[PDB]
Amino acid sequence: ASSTNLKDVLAALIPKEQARIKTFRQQHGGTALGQITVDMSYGGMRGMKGLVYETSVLDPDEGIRFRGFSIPECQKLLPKGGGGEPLPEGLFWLLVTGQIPTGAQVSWLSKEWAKRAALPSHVVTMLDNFPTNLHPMSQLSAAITALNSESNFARAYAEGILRTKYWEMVYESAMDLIAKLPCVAAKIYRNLYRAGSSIGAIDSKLDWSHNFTNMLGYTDAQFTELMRLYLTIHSDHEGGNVSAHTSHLVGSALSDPYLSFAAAMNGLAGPLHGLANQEVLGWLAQLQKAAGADASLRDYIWNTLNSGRVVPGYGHAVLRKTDPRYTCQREFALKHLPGDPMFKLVAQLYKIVPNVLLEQGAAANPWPNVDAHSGVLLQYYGMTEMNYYTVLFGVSRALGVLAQLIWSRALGFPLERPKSMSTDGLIAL
Amino acid sequence: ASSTNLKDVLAALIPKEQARIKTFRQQHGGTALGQITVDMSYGGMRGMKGLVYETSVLDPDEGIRFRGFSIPECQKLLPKGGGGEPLPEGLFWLLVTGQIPTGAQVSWLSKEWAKRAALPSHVVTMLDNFPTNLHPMSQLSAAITALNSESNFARAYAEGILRTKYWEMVYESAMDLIAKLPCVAAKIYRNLYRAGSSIGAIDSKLDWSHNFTNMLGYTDAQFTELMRLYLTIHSDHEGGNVSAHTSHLVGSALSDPYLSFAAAMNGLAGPLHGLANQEVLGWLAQLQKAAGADASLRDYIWNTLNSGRVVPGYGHAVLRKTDPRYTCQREFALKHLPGDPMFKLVAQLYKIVPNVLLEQGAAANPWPNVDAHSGVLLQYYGMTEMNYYTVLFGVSRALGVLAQLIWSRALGFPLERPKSMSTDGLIAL
Ligand SMILES: CC(=O)SCCNC(=O)CCNC(=O)[C@H](O)C(C)(C)COP(=O)(O)OP(=O)(O)OC[C@H]1O[C@@H](n2cnc3c(N)ncnc32)[C@H](O)[C@@H]1OP(=O)(O)O
Ligand SMILES: CC(=O)SCCNC(=O)CCNC(=O)[C@H](O)C(C)(C)COP(=O)(O)OP(=O)(O)OC[C@H]1O[C@@H](n2cnc3c(N)ncnc32)[C@H](O)[C@@H]1OP(=O)(O)O
Repeated sequence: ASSTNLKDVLAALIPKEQARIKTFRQQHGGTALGQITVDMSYGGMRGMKGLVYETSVLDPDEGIRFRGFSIPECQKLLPKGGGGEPLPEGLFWLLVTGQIPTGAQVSWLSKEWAKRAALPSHVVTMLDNFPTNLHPMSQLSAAITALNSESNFARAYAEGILRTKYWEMVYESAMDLIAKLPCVAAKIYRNLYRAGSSIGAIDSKLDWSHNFTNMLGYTDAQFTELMRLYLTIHSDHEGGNVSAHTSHLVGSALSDPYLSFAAAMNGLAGPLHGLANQEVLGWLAQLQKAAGADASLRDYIWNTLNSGRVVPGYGHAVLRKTDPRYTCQREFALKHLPGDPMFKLVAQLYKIVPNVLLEQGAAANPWPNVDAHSGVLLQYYGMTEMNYYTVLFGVSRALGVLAQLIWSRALGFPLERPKSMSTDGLIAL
Repeated sequence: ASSTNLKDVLAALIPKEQARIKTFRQQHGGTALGQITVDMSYGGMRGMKGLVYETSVLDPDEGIRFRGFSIPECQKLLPKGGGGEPLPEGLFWLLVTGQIPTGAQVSWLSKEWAKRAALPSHVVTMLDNFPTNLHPMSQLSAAITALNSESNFARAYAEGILRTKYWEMVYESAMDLIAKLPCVAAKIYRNLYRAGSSIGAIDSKLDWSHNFTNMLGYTDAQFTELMRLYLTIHSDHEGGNVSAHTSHLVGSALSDPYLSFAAAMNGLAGPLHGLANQEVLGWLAQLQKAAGADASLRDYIWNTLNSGRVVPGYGHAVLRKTDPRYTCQREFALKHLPGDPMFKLVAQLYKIVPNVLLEQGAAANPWPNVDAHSGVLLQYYGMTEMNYYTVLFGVSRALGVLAQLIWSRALGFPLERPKSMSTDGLIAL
């Protein structure tokens, strides 16, 4: 008997994994997986094997994997809306469960997220009184923090539930959070860019991305497709990246999923992180201001470098080859907006940047990352408010970090609390 | 020529440290400082030497140090208001500079923080519309995120400043943040607990703590003294603790100090972290509800344990002996409120808990931590709104994390981006 329920699947999954991790540790907990050096400690744990994070694994040369599923693999394996791009819903299922969902599973996440999407009065209020000079990443983060009012986990905790059932409330809270997110994000959008307009209602018959673009105001059918891809690809990028790591660190203290997501957004908003999204367009926007020669384009790049600034959208702490996310993006444009002048510029830069970056001899990875390509795509569709882009990143990212947050609590991961040292102390060591 | 300026001192300090860290790394960057195991990775980096953090170092047996200054040492060495407890101002100087400040230095931080204390309209607004069921840690965090509007660093960055001058804007932003904090915190207090009342003005002639209690509404002279100690002791606790680590992680992406502090607060609000503050009182509050026998008190404790809950305010990821912060607290009460029934209970528990905790054989550290003693002190003074306590922790903590945030940027610390692994991956490794 019975129809679909992610929670039921998970309940089945948890105890097996549980057991599986126990014996492994029983046999290998003492095994040395690495060493730490002085440079690593000074260098942002660069290279340091530090976390267990299950939803995705990033390969230095190959790029991100979802099970072991590459982007291209997802591209073909996940269910599409009807109609060529994978549903972030399916991705989510994939992340949570390790398995490739059926259309019928997928339809359920949609329905579920459609059902959950409700904004509370205090929140709408705050969003409506916000200043327009308040950054949208700021706006997003305060709204989600403020949503914690609603936390099913924070309530359950207050009540004194047994630690074993943590995962259960975390899941409810994750699903509600995912559900609401597009409402919060579109509300911000509308407030700032479409004053006097309203987000409208969620149509339980749409996929989450389509509901999103509707609330955002986009009618173009290809844009919905872009949105579907975008939100899928930005999903997750293993645990060591600032955003995901932040959620993980904050969640380990047993701060509810709302608060953990919010902190994460605070990290996504740094220029070295998600904000690169935005920094790229603005850099391209300056660029054009000041159809150019490769040589001038080169002068332009040197000038940033000499200025002690970074070239946005190039480089990676872990990747060492061109991001497949980038490649993915490029292939979308090559299909859909191959003559876009902005597209063309971005293509052009790919020819130049890495080279200039090799010339300088400082970046360990001279290739482009996801951020280098994402704005170009949005602009083309009419979404030209660049200070907004990172919100979109913010929304996708929820899918991965929340998916993981649930396993962490499920596996009983403890407080993230490493040891620090001072220079004096280290020097003496 | 000239009078006092922390920024001038720092400018002198930065380049020396700079040079000092370069050679050390030149010689020892490759030196192995440790290994990582499977258990550490599964165990929240427990035991993992992972960060360089300069302002404070925590000793497993001795407890926290400020240079190398113990709490007792600070107690005697830092300037007092007239009149026995150290000024958090002095502490701050100490943290930033490595040196013990003069009264005249100290008076400057006071003046400076008095000058900087201004709240912006959008922020007051939001605070005033907040729901009363919105947790005060929630309220605090959204307000600080929302303050980012004002970021001098975020502006400078936008503008394209050279990376070398980062520290400079970070400092301005840190000082403004410290300045405003008590305004934000007292505004929350007043809104929730003293409806229709107003925080009043900052008197440039007071120390920061005294200004705080004024805005909070406390007249008792001993309470001001408590506040001074409290805010000093909660200052900083090396870099690996959830809050400080969070600020460090988020700041490494170049998210401004406002956003980094805010995320930190999201971590301070977890039950395993700062919220223990609050959880302790509520646990003592339940306790009393249900002058008791040691034996009943023991039954009570077992019942939590059997229930899969934690005993709040006991245990530590790093300490292995009774927190000196706790001892510090106890000695204050023994001077000032030795007959308090709540005080007496807390004294009583010290006799019992650790023992029950040794009995159970799970906590690695059976001794009490800072959180076990702090609420008792506040209650006595009339501050009995427990869901508020963590805000107070929040305020102190700014002193340490911000002090460090400035050195990080000053030393050019890179993006915090460790490597993660999945179980499968690790298993295969
Ligand atoms: C969503 C995401 O976050 S993907 C990345 C988004 N961010 C960006 O696009 C920002 C631009 N890129 C960068 O700043 C970096 O490449 C990062 C942060 C992504 C990686 O940082 P790290 O792992 O420390 O990089 P790396 O090891 O290559 O650093 C070596 C040196 O090259 C510099 N370098 C690296 N990337 C760049 C870049 N894009 N432009 C200029 N210099 C760079 C580093 O800043 C550093 O300079 P330093 O020695 O004075 O400190
Ligand atoms: C401001 C500050 O954060 S100071 C600490 C504030 N927090 C608290 O007071 C919360 C209560 N204490 C705790 O939960 C813990 O002692 C912590 C989080 C502070 C340390 O966590 P860890 O370093 O992983 O602790 P430890 O290594 O002792 O854990 C061993 C086991 O003992 C348990 N244990 C530790 N402390 C406690 C406690 N106070 N009550 C009951 N059980 C405890 C751990 O939860 C764990 O149980 P598990 O094996 O089912 O996961």
